Amino acid sequence: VAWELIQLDVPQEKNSLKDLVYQAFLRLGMEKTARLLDALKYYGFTFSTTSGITIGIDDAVIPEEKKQYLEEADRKLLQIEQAYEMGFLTDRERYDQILQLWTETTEKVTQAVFKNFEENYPFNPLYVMAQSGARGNPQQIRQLCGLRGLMQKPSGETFEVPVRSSFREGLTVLEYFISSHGARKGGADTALRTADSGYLTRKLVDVTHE
Amino acid sequence: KISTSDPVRQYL
Amino acid sequence: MVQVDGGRFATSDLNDLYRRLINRNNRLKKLLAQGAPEIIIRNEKRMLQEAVDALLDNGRRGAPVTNPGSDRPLRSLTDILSGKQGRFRQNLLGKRVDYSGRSVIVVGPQLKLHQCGLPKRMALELFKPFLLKKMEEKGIAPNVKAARRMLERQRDIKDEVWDALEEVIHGKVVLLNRAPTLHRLGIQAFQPVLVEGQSIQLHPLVCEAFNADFDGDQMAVHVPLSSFAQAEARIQMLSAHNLLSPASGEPLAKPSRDIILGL
Amino acid sequence: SMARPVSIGEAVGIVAAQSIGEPGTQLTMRTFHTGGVAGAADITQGLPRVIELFEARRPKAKAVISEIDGVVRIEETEEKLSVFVESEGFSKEYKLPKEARLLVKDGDYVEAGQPLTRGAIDPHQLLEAKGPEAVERYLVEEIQKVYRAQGVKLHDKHIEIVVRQMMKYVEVTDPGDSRLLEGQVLEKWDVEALNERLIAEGKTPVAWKPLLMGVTKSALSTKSWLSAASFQNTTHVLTEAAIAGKKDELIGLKENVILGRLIPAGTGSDFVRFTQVVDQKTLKAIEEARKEAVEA
Amino acid sequence: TSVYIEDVLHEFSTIPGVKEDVVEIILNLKELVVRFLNPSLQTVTLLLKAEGPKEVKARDFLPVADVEIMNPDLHIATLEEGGRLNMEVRVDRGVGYVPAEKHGI
Amino acid sequence: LSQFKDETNPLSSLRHKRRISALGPGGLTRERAGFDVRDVHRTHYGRICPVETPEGANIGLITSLAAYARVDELGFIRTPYRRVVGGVVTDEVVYMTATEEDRYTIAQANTPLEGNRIAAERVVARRKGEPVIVSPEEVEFMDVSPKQVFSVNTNLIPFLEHDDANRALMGSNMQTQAVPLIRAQAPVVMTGLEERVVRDSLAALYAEEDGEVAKVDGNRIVVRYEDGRLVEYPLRRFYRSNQGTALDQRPRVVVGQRVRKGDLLADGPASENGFLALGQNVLVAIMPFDGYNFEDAIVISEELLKRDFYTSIHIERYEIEARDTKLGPERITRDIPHLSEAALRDLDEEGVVRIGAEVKPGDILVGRTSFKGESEPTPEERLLRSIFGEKARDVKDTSLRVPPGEGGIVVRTVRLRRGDPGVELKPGVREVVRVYVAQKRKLQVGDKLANRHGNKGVVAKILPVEDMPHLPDGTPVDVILNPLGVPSRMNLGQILETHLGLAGYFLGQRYISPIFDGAKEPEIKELLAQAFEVYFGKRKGEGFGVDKREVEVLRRAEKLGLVTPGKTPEEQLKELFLQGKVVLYDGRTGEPIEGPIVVGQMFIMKLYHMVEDKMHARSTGPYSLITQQPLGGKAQFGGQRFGEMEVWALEAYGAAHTLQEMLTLKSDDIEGRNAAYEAIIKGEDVPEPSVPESFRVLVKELQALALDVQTLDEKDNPVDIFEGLASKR
Amino acid sequence: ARTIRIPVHMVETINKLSRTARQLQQELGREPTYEEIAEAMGPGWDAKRVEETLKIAQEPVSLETPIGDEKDSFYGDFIPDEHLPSPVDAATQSLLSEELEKALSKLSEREAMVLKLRKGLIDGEEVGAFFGVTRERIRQIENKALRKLKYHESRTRKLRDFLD
Amino acid sequence: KKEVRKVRIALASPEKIRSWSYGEVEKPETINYRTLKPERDGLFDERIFGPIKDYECACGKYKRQRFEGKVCERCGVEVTKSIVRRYRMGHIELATPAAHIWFVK
Amino acid sequence: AEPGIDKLFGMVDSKYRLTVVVAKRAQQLLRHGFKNTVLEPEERPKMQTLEGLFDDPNAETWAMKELLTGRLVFGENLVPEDRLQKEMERIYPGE
Ligand SMILES: CC(=O)O[C@@H]1[C@H](N)[C@@H](OP(=O)(O)O)[C@@]2(C(=O)O)CS[C@@](O)(C(N)=O)[C@@H]1O2
Ligand SMILES: [Mg+2]
Ligand SMILES: [Mg+2]
Ligand SMILES: [Zn+2]
Repeated sequence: VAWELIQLDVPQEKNSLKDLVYQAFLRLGMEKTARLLDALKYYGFTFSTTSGITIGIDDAVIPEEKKQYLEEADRKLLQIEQAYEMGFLTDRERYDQILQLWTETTEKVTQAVFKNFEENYPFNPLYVMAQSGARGNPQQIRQLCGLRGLMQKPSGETFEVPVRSSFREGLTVLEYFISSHGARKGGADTALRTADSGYLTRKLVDVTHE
Repeated sequence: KISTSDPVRQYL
Repeated sequence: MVQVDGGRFATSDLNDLYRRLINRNNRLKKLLAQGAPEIIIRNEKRMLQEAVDALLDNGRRGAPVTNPGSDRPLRSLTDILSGKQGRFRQNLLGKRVDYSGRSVIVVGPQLKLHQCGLPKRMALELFKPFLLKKMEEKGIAPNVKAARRMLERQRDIKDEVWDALEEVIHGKVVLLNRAPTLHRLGIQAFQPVLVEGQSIQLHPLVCEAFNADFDGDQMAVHVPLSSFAQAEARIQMLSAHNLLSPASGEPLAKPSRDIILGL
Repeated sequence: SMARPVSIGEAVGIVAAQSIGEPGTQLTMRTFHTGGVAGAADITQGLPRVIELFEARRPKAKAVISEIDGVVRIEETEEKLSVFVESEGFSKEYKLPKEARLLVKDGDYVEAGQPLTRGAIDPHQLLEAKGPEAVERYLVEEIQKVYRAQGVKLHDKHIEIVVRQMMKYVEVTDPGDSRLLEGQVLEKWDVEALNERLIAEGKTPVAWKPLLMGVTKSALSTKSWLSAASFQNTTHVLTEAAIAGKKDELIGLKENVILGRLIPAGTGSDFVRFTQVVDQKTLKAIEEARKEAVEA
Repeated sequence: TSVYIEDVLHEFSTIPGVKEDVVEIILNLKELVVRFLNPSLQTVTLLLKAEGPKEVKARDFLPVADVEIMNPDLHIATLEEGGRLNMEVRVDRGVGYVPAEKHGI
Repeated sequence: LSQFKDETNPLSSLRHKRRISALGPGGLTRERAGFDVRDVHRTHYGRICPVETPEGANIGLITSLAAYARVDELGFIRTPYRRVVGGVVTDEVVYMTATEEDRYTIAQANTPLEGNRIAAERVVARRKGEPVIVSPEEVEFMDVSPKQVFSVNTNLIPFLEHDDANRALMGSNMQTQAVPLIRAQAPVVMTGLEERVVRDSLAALYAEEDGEVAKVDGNRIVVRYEDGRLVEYPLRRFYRSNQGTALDQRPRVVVGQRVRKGDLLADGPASENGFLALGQNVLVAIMPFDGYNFEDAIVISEELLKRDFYTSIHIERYEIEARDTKLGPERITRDIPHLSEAALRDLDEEGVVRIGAEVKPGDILVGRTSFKGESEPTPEERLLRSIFGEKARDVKDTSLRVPPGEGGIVVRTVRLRRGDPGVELKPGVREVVRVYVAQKRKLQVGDKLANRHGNKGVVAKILPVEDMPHLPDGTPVDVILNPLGVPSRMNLGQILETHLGLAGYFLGQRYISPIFDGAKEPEIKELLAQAFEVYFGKRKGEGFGVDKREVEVLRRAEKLGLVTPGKTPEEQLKELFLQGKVVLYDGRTGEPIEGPIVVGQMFIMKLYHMVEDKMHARSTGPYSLITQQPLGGKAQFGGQRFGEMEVWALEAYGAAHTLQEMLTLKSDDIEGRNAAYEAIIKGEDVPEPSVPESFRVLVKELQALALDVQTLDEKDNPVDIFEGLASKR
Repeated sequence: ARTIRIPVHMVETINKLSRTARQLQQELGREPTYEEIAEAMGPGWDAKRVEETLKIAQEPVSLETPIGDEKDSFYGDFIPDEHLPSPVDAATQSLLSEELEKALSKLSEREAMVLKLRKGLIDGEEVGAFFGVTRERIRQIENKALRKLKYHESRTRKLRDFLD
Repeated sequence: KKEVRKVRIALASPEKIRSWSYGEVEKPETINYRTLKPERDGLFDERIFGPIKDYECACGKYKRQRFEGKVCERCGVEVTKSIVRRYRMGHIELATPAAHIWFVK
Repeated sequence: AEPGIDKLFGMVDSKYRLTVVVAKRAQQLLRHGFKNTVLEPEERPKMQTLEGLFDDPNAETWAMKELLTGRLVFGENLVPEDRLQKEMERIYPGE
């Protein structure tokens, strides 16, 4: 019954596990489940220690294609400029065209880094965590190995220039200040939802308690 | 409305 | 009407309003009896009226003030029931539990979902009366009042006492709470396993139910006094019994961060 | 929390109210009645919406629904466009200003309350047009649209529980006991009508009209004044509750909590509040008491 | 395992003519390594008294018959002028780590 | 606006002195308008840190200023910007107003500079809040420095460059919470301001002019300047900081020493050698242990306690007054009316406690005697006294005691009696008695430590040096940090610190990696390269080579892709070392930890424990006068709040009684709680709740207004809440 | 005018006190210690008198006043309560009365109840304590029963742990 | 004894106002300093609202529990603790009526 | 988790009922004397400072331990409300 509800055909993600738990709950019974839970807890903990997964700096691997994609998109920006220097593209057109360049370029390096890890280092420390239901956001990874690219202005109009850097290398002084703007807005949203989170629940219990 | 004024006016 | 400091006295604002009414009411009677010039009788009756409003509800028509110090609406009975935060109003913000506790939490890796590590020092105060009696059932103390003084100072506890508490907590369980109690799993019951120190050992799997990291988040702890409250608490409120979330038929005892990475 | 059927006495009301209040912390929060007056800002995302949805409200970019189910016809003139819906019976003119991007085309059918404009819909209108069954179904799915979009996967059940309560009240147009213009609890009318046509004769049909009030109002006005004294105006709620000599039958957890009384939901279930236990030794003991009943 | 400066009452005091504070000294003592030769020596009290413009090292402790100090040149304190330091430092034979709170000598 | 100086440690106070707030006069900016102000506006450049602000509702509003930021004539944070005429950059600087900054084309400091010459055609600049790739011929003005961009408090972070602005905030606020350890060490890697921090703050004592030293007391350094003068420099031996952290000035200069003008004579509370030092550099393995480091928990090696490493001294100031009651003055005497002399020992001085006495919770810090009743004696208490000793001092024991939690050893005491020197004794106040107590705080499981980057966490387990991760040569690791806390958060700077640290360990050297100009990945690999020879060179000569274990982890390391297959283990390990990670053996098993693990010198500080930290556990205690819910204060802890969000949690569960209990027996049921205790006392199952006072208070409040609230029966008939006190007469 | 009534004499008294403090504020630059006030006032004025008078002069405070940071703080949740027996005391009276009640029964009623009732039932009179039997039998049984009662209670130590 | 199953707000009859009440507070006499006791008939009077002490009366004619349900011959005090002092109610008799602002506004 | 909680859940029509039963059984277990049990002999309740759980540690841990067996009977209206407490006092000593 243990084999019937398990998939040994793959690395155990949090989802495979999540599923394992559920199955085990319906199939074998509540307490019997609790046991499997601590069983997993115990070995996971152990094997984790021994595995020797560790954050290092060289572990965050930057793709060799980062330079390419950047440069290719770099010259492409030059065209957009030549095309504006002439009078073809309206003030706006230029802008929305540039952003489009990066938004695509940025997502390009992201599938690049992963492809890098996927093919070359299946066992990178920084990667397994994200693949495993463990820890890591694809967008997050991008900011260390690929690059965090577009930060918005105070109001909401995204900046014209991207943040060329990654966290592995020195996010410079202003690419920083530039990025700083979007930061406040975010933290600002978190403090407001902490309470709004109560706001919403309040209303619902007022009508729904009975 | 407001009390003082009314009595003042009242006896005044 | 209370003695404060040096001789300060504190009184529910309602009393200054009451005096308002009574004085006016009386002055009225005396003004009727003395003889009665119309303007003055009404004038008073007006004041009287207003006054009767004041105790009931202040601010619906003008706002009464204690003399120059605080231009504050003396809380009217209305303000009492309603208020910025008044009667039925704060009746729901919360009240303070008598058998409660609160400390910093820390991961209890070996701990089983079933249990939780509770500081004995904390356990002592929390289960004080349950201990007292237990002391008397053993030779440690002759009686309650004895058992009490026996524990009034920290240096006077015989190691025999711990063995008593450790025996009192045998199969009882407590409730642990987190900062924003968002869902019912925001409070779960565990069996206490008394331990040394200040920190509260929590299980890793339930760290997902309560949104609790270990950078200092402090969890409170409550105690089920009735045999009933205890029955419900360990039967249908114990952590190991509520594994699947009420939101989604998806488990909430999922192997969190480290366990996956390991597995 | 367990995977078997639901167990009688579970505080579902709240269990629900919570499952929807937590994820809410993850939804965006720009402005409640979302967007900003500028050119053409058409929808409302994040929490701002989930507020616009539980509380039945007029979205900024409203979408004119089709009160009539029939066929489509469009016109060309400069200033304002226009979509006409008609059946062999009748046609209805619909004013669609410049900003309105139309979803429908010259040619096919449009069910009652279907989208004729692109964007949000007003529950009230959808209520009137396609029915409660439609508002209800619109609210639920419209709400989940946000959460799904944000990762949260919460069972529809909960939202339903809530929405239902937004429609536990209806309007009156054909009286019997209390005058017509009154908004009262749907099932309470199914109570009147039920006994007025079945047990006591004289069919005095109590004609009503499905009403859709926002979660806030739904609660703001309920049977128990206690519950009402808690939030809106303690001052008014009571005044009325008083004059009328209201008997707050305690059901519901808010009201019965102020009393410090056992909760109506949970173990406080009238279903199990009374249950006794026995040992076969005490079972024969009581029968012996019965046996003793034989006189002489 | 224990120390007694004669004019000092609590551990957080500072002695005149003595650069180091009680806490730094009791700390340097922990650095002191002694060696007795037989079981008969369970608890040995080492004694030392030095005055004036001298540097107090561990070799300055009066010798004890069956006890040897492997840490002579260790630095206990720096005495200026009118520097009066007379202490009695206990020494024991035990195992592991024992917080000063645990034994309370 | 004016507040308690926050001097947990010098740097802290320094910040609290320069911080800028929104809220205030009421005229400027109140609590309502926020989101446009709270955000980091464009002009906040060099004028205000974009990181330094407080996490929490009050965010962005309150914030300390930047590095070079200076208020010129009228409060306009001008930021410095050096002039660049043509393709020439100047060493001249203009403190420009926010407004004027926009009229020019400004460029960043990162621009390749030959001196006065800009070096690249397409080099970045930013017109007005807009990033713009400008030409060297348009570059009118350039940024002054990377440092001017942020605050002092932030400038102290090693590789700020690699850490997400979000968690670097945590790092900057964490330092403000650093507590002075008796053993203060500077980071193995610093930014460059540690010196200036301690110097500009007033921690260490610096030498005015050149001379020689005369006397070097533990209480004074009388130096002799060459001018023919000598001055005595007292040293705040052990002073109480507002938040209870020790402030001691330990002398670092020996007798008869020629001092340079402005050199450390003594070190401040937290300085090692004129450098800022909070917490201590500790070797650290960065791997997962059992669960001891699960979400954000830290495993620590007992070995760190053996050495007085994380240990800090604390002082709390207990105070009691002898009040004048109309019943009779409250006397402060050694006399404690009812039971023993054993408790009177440390009460040596008649009344006050003896300096240097170890006071545990529940010992008399000071005695005092007030009178028994309000106005009348006691009929029942009259008989008892008479029975065993009528002649009994009727005076009450109202004596300052050691509050639960802890006390140390009394180090100072103050008593102000009748004939006041030049003091202000409040009215009614006969006399005051202060008691300063100090206590050594050794690191323990409840404590929380955190590096400058933001990795915050608590100790979950103190392991025996016996079995924690040990290196090939017997040196064990002090602290084992979980990796999982690194990806989500984005601060590789810590992982960059640990690497440089590894080299500093074997190379026995500390470094200074500036804010964004500092150390570079190749330079570090270069020092690690040097370290491999100190690590493994000695290993060669000392006599041995490589383990079965060492080779074994290599096998698994090449199958991984860390080492170039085919090279010699010696050569491979170098590679593997350069990567910042080395082989580690379990310690418990002695086997290796499959896969190289990184390790190294990471600076880590310990954070101050707030009064809340004192875990509050309450059995029974006081109760509010108007509201009858549990209240604490002095010695009784006070109950925890059971809020709505928590009610529902129970509501949701079938927790019926457990919730009634929380609303009756535990907080408001007056008659309930009483019979409750008693019941427990006799081992009787707690009684079934009586009506809560909340309810009764309501009904009457409601009766206070015309309304009549009457409870009812099965059949609509009365029932009674107010047990028997409402029927008349 | 006041919450706590004050006769006309106290009033003018307070006015005079006030007026005096005014003339005293005139030159010292020092808000008079209650020494000046006594002097300047007149015949029988002393420190104790002035400190007392100004103590009654202060009007009460609003048990309900905006407290701490003025947000939502009502001055009354912080004051504790005294009559009410905190659990600790309810437990006291239980054992105390159950144990006192056990002793009271195992003794001869004659002089034990006399002193039990005279001391514990009405008010605190050796002679007036016993019915017909004079003082000699009072002191006789009082001191002989009280000691037999205390010395066996010394044996089975129940009372020694001073319930107070 | 019976479970409270339904609560009901209803208007106050002037006769019910008096039914709940005890005595009439006829004078603005809070408490008079010299003796922190209730002044005359005023707001705090003991007849009107009750005894201010555990089981004892004000003067003390009866002082324990045996007679818990009776009142004092010369002065009026029926006792259980001071809770009766906090649950009882008195009423003021208005000269010429006035109205509840809760209903008028 | 706890012993056969599933088995228990199954023996009741409603989850919240099982809690009521156990709790009301634990009550009587203590009140009428703690020996009011149905399964004491061979394999019974046990704690380890000695094997002394046999006397009075946790009430309901017993109740559950008994209910798990098929000796008890819980109904909606099984035995008349006041005649029960009488018959129980009569047969179980220990006070
Ligand atoms: C998607 C993912 O990888 O999960 C993260 C982690 N559960 C955790 O991250 P931390 O800040 O502790 O580093 C966090 C939490 O504490 O609840 C806060 S951030 C988070 O909202 C996000 N979307 O990145 C999300 O929740
Ligand atoms: Mg946290
Ligand atoms: Mg976290
Ligand atoms: Zn009397």
